[PDB]
Amino acid sequence: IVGGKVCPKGECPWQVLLLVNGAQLCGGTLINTIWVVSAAHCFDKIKNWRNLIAVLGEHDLSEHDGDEQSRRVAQVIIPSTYVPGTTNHDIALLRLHQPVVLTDHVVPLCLPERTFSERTLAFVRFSLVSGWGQLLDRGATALELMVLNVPRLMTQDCLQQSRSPNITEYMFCAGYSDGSKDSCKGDSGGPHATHYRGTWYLTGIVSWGQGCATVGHFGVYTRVSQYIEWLQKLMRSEPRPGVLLRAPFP
Amino acid sequence: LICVNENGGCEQYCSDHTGTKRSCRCHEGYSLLADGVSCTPTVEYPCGKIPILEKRNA
Ligand SMILES: O=C(NCc1cccc(-n2ncc(-c3cc4cnccc4[nH]3)c2O)c1)[C@@H](O)Cc1ccccc1
Ligand SMILES: [Ca+2]
Ligand SMILES: [Cl-]
Repeated sequence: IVGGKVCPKGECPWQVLLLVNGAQLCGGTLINTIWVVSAAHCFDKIKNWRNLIAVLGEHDLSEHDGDEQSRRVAQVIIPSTYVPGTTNHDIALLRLHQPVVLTDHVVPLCLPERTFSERTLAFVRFSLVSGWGQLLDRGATALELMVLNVPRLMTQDCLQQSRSPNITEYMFCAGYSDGSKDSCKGDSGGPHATHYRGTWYLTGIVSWGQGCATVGHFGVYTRVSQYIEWLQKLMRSEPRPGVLLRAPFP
Repeated sequence: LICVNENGGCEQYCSDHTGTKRSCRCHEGYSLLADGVSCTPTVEYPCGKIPILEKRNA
């Protein structure tokens, strides 16, 4: 996160940190006690699936304060429509090996109904993006969880205002074009969370961009609304052997 | 009332029904109040709420 602030401890309780061999990989979003939403692209270069760890209740990476909860990732589910090394359909559903325990510091973000998301949430200007990603383009990553308020753009507008992947219907733009504020590498898979009438909802997944906080460019986010039904169906399904699962989309 | 306008007055989820009918709903871990629009937590840790902040104002 570029140009944000520290998310006060416990104020981002749905934020997940994904580790591979103890190394920072990506972010994620807790949507219930055993399910995490992330970005497909995060898992391209994964060698040994069995070394993937999800951490909940994380804040300051430099210390252990006992609010942290680590879980093995049992399943990584990616839509059939996702092509490795590209940006479209940038979503993953992760099944934890064991549920996390909900606490003051560990809470799921609401996965909204599609209709609600499309008709209402989509029109809420500002939303929060978070992660332990790069603080600057070509810079060091964050030790403390960072958060940033970003405004959402209609795609027509994003294209108009931008100055190379299309922005597809499975995406949306959010942020600023003045090079001051953005999500960055290391943040991907994390939440784009939207407030409505006292409750927060998952509307986006930190995905990609033309570099980080590049003048004349916006941050691009996976349009979660397109995937609600897909996600819901999967969450009702029995686990399958083997970590990686490609599931048809729609 | 219609869902597309003002969220049908619903706090959370909205369903249009046959006629001049509307039904509001709530996410798991919430229940719908008698006003037919409002949602109240039924659990300790409902989704999309920040405990330390809920407490901060409690
Ligand atoms: O290398 C791949 N996967 C492996 C992989 C693992 C973990 C992280 C990364 N990774 N590298 C760059 C960014 C990134 C830049 C950025 C700027 N603004 C906002 C969000 C942003 N994120 C990023 O998340 C890639 C391919 O899938 C290619 C691909 C596809 C999509 C994004 C990035 C790389
Ligand atoms: Ca810590
Ligand atoms: Cl575990």
